[PDB]
Amino acid sequence: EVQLVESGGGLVQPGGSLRLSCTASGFSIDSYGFSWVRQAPGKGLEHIGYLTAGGRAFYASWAKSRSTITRNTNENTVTLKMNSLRAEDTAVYYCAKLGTGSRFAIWGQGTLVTVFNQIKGPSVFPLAPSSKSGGTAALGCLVKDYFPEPVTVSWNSGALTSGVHTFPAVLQSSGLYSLSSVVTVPSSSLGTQTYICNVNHKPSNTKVDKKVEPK
Amino acid sequence: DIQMTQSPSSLSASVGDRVTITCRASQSVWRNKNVAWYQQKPGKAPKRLIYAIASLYSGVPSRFSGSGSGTDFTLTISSLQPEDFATYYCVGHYGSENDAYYAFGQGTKVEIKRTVAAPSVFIFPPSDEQLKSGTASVVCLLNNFYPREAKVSWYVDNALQSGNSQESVTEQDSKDSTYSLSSTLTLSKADYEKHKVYACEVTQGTTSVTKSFNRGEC
Repeated sequence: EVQLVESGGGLVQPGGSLRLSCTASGFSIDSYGFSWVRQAPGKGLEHIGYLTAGGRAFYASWAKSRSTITRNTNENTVTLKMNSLRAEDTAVYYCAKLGTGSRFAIWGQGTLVTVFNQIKGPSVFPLAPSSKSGGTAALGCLVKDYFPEPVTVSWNSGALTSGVHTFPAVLQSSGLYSLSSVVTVPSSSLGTQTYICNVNHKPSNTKVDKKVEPK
Repeated sequence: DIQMTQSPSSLSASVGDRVTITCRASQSVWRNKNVAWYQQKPGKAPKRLIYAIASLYSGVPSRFSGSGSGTDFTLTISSLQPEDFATYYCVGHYGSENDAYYAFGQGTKVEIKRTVAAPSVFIFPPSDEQLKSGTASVVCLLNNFYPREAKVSWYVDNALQSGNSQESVTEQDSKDSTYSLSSTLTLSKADYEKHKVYACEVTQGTTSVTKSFNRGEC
C-alpha cells in the first residue's frame, strides 16, 4: 500500500505560494529525513531541499531564496512552501527519503503545481482523413490555443486506443499550448465507423468532443 | 553547489547489450558513499536501483551493478532487458558545514535499436472552421518510423518556409519501437488563401518524401 502521500497541489497564480504537504501512513515522519524533489514537464529531476530526521532544513541554491520546509510530528507530515512562483516552477513535486546511502528509501506519487497567467479552454479542429487513401488512412484532432497544460485526449470515449498518437504539447509564440492527437485506421471504415476525439481541459472545466468526418 | 555530470545524455542499444552509464563529480569530494542510481519510466515515479555506490536493493535484478572511484560513479547493466529501457539518474548527497544538498544528473535516456523504418507521411489542410478564426494551421504527420532523426520542410507555392513551424515527437512505442512526429505550419488566413500548393518534405538520409495538396481541391 501507498505510505507517502503528497497533498495541496493545484493551480497558483504567479507570485503566489505553493503549499504542499507530505503525509506518512504506517510509520513516523520524525524517524527519517525527507527531501522535496520536483520535475518540470519533459525535464530532469531537480532537488529543492530536505529536512533531517532531527529537524534542521537545508535548501539548494535556487530554492534557498524562496523555499521553506517544516514538519509536524502531531500529524505525521512534512510541508514544503515556496513563494514568488513563476513559469519554471510548474512541475510535479515529490517528497521522498532519497536514501542514497541507507537501505530505506521511499517516494511519493507526486503532485502537480501549475503556475498560470490565464485560463483558456481549447479550440478543437478536425484533421480530416485523406481522400487520396484501400489501405490505411490518417485522421485526428488539432487542440489549439489553450492554457495551461494539460489536456487529455481519448478517441470514441476510450473505445479506440490502438494506433493513437497524442503528441506532447508545444508552446506557441502566442504563449498558448497546442497539440495534435492522430490515429491510423483502415480506409474502408471511413464511411462506416464514426470517429470522435474527446479533449478534456480540466483547468478550464472544458470538454470538447469533435466528430472527424471525411472531406 | 556541485554538479553530477552524466554521460551519455542518451544512448541506443539492443537487447542483451552491456550498457555503461557514467556520472562525474564537478569538484572533488574525494570519497562519497551516498551516491545512488535511479530509474524512471515514462509517466512513472523514479525508482531506486542502486544505493551506496554498489549496494543492490532487494528485488532489483542483479544485472544492475554499481561501481565507484571516489568521484566518477558508473552504472552497469550487463545484459539489457525489455523492461530496462527508461531514463537513469545518478544522485549524490554532499555537505560541508552550512551546506547540504542532493544533486541529480542530467539523466540518460536508454532507447532500443531496431530496423530502420520509413514513415507514412500524411498532410492535413486547415479546417474551414479554423479559417473563420483568421489563422490556418497545416499539419504534417510522420507515423511509425526509425530513427528519430528527420528533416521536415514546408513549401508554400514552392517557397521554403522558415520560422513559422513547430515540431513534436512521441516516445518510442513500447510495441514496435517506432517514433511519430508532427510538424505544424502556422499561417494567417490571408496568406493561406493567397497561395495554392502546400507541401511537406520529409528527409531521412538519401530519401526525401513530399506530400502536398492544392488549396481547394479534393
